[PDB]
Amino acid sequence: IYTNAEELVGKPFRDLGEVSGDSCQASNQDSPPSIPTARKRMQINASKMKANAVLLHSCEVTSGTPGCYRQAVCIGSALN
Amino acid sequence: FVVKDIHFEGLQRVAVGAALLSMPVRTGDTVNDEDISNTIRALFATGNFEDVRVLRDGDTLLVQVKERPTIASITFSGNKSVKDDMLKQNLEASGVRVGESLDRTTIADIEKGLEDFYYSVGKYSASVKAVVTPLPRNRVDLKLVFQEGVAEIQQINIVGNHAFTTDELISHQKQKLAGDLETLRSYYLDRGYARFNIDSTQVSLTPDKKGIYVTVNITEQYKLSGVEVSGNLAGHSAEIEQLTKIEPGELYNGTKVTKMEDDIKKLLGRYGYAYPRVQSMPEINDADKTVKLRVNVDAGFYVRKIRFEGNDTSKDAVLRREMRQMEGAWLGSDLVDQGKERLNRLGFFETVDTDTQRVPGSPDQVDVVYKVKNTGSFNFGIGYGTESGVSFQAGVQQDNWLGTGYAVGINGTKNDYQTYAELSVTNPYFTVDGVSLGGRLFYNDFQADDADLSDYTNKSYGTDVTLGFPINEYNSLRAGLGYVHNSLSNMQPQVAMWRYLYSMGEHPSTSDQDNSFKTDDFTFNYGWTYNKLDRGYFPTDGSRVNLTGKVTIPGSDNEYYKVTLDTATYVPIDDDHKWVVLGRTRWGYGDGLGGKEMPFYENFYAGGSSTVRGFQSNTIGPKAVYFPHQASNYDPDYDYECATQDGAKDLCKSDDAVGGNAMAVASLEFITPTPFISDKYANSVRTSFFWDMGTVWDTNWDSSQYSGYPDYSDPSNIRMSAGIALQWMSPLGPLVFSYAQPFKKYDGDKAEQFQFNIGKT
Repeated sequence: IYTNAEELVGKPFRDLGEVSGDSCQASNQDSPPSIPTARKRMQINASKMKANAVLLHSCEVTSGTPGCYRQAVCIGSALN
Repeated sequence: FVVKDIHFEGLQRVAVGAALLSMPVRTGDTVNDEDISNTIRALFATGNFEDVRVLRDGDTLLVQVKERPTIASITFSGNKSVKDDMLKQNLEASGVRVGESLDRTTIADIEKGLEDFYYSVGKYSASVKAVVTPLPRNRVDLKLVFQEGVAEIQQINIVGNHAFTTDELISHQKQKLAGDLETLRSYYLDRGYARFNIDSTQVSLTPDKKGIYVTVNITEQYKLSGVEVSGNLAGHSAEIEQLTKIEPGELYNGTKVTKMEDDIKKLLGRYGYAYPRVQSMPEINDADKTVKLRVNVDAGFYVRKIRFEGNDTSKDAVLRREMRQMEGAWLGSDLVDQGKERLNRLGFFETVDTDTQRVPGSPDQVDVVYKVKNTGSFNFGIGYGTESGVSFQAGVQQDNWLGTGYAVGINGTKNDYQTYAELSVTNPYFTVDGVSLGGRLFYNDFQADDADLSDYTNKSYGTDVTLGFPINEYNSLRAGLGYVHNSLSNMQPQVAMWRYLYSMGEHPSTSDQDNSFKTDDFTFNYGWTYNKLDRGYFPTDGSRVNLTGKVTIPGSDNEYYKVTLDTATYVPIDDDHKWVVLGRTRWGYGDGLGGKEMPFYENFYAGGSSTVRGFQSNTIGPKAVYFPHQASNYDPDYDYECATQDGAKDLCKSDDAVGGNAMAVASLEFITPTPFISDKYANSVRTSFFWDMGTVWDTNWDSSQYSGYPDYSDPSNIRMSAGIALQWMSPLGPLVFSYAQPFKKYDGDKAEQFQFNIGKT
């Protein structure tokens, strides 16, 4: 998994598109938003897209998800 | 002219002996003016004299000299880029070095020269200045001041292109471009131009060091004629024809060929051959203007070791499972590929590759070596909202903590109301199915007052183990066991709350705030989930349903069950999925079993940004019915609820929410595109028009006894609120603006028209 764009400066890559991964928390008295489970669920998405490592854009914890209370979602780009 | 004496004046670092002979004239010789401009030019050509004057005295021949200044040191200032030794190195080669005597005529030439070297890196123009400071005797310090400025580019042009416009090629920091040239070379090879060649690449320049122009000259036509396979095929001739399949009108491409060369190599690898060789030679036909590809195949067991290297964090035991074939057994090249991804999927490493090495002193055995390349992950958030207020949350993660394979998460949360701290141990792939072990140890301090409810305090602790085994990739089921301990305290006496305390067998004072209740509960938790959402974030189609079901297992002080169901359904309206219809529903209903009641800390509540927008958090449902009581810190000209000291003699109807055992909420939203934001970034913004409906009630309410009080058993009282919502992925983090109007509101329901929440990581 790659963090910034500087890490790949001058490299031949194929951008498959966009992939996402998230973890949901329905109530206050429920398990917390799991960011590492959201980074993995983004990679399985990129591996169904078939890629080695993913280009992570920004991992942020959502306040307004119409199914939960708090949801941590990691947005990334699948690369070959 | 007869010379009977010769003398030299100004000699220092050059002895007489030198001069005496390295001049044609000598003592006792006859001299003419020819011998003057021979002697002078000869002594000048010694390259040791600043200046020379050789002339005749009556009888004496006198030499008047000035020796060149001898360099004592060469100092450099302003040279940020070039190393001082490197710069000295260039100079030593030119002829200028310490000990050498400087030629005050060549400084300019030295300048041109150093300036010349300065093209080595980006500075195609600069100014070098010579300080030629004098010193003792006739020595000199030559100091060099460098005015070095640092490359520029705007025009990249292609000449000799008739197949494509320059702009059409431009469709896809510049100091050095090598891989990029190969990428644009491939542009032509991908379109069938096998006889494409780059003849030259010129770097043009303007007067200053800042102005560069790139010209790439080209020689551009060909196509495919056919594929011909020949070699020790190993009898798989039937399969190879499928790999070398060709479409009519195929324009030649050297990478697609290589893909096939590797596919044949992979197939023969799958069949046990360790080193299958596939070579391809193109038969060039300029006559047909099409290449005919000749492919030579040359097909060339057991595994002694399955090695693990690069695991400097994960001990050499956890990784022993992630594959599809054992050590001390037969090799399966496909089984190596099946289990290849299994190392990447964990997210425990960064880069992973395979190597097959021959076992020492064995004609059939091979060691398969997998090379694996950070595990500590730190996540920190800080937000502000209508529910949580200022919310602090942090989690420390270690995926391969001390080489156990289990991931340890220590997460802490603090809202305005509750404070939660948990320690978690997780294994996302514990068995064959993809089952996890949701180990959790926790602590929750709950403050009801801050949660906009009737006052009470709940400090709780316990543990949970939840085993989730997947079924369908759309459907996931979880089930587990949990122990909890709740020490309730500081409860302001109200009917509702007390009702439950009486169910438990606990009977406290209804005029005192001084109370404490301790329970120990064991529970069996289950949770079914279905997700067919097209996207986890900003979904545009599909539906997600969640079921939660808690139940007390005998031995627990409390005896109740709780059941909730979340529904979310997205239905797209346009072909581009920019206009969507949403349907959210939340149901919840728990109750007491042993004639008892479900605890009030386990009640459901509606309202807030969460549910029914337009209403203050948790304000929906039953309200408290306080008993007359004496407040502890009583102060007049301060508001209290049903305080005897304020003149309270009977039960008080109130505005403070208490929630209930039964609740249902629904929303019908209509997602549209954000009004003025451009499509370029309109994927981060979600506008929405929602119609919210909701209610909470209590099935254990006594309508009959409390006639002067509202029927908190009546579920018919539906609240509705319609609004507008706006969600953004602003740089700050996630966000929402939910301006709603609650048109249908009942008794003491508190409004909160503008809502919102923000994050960061």
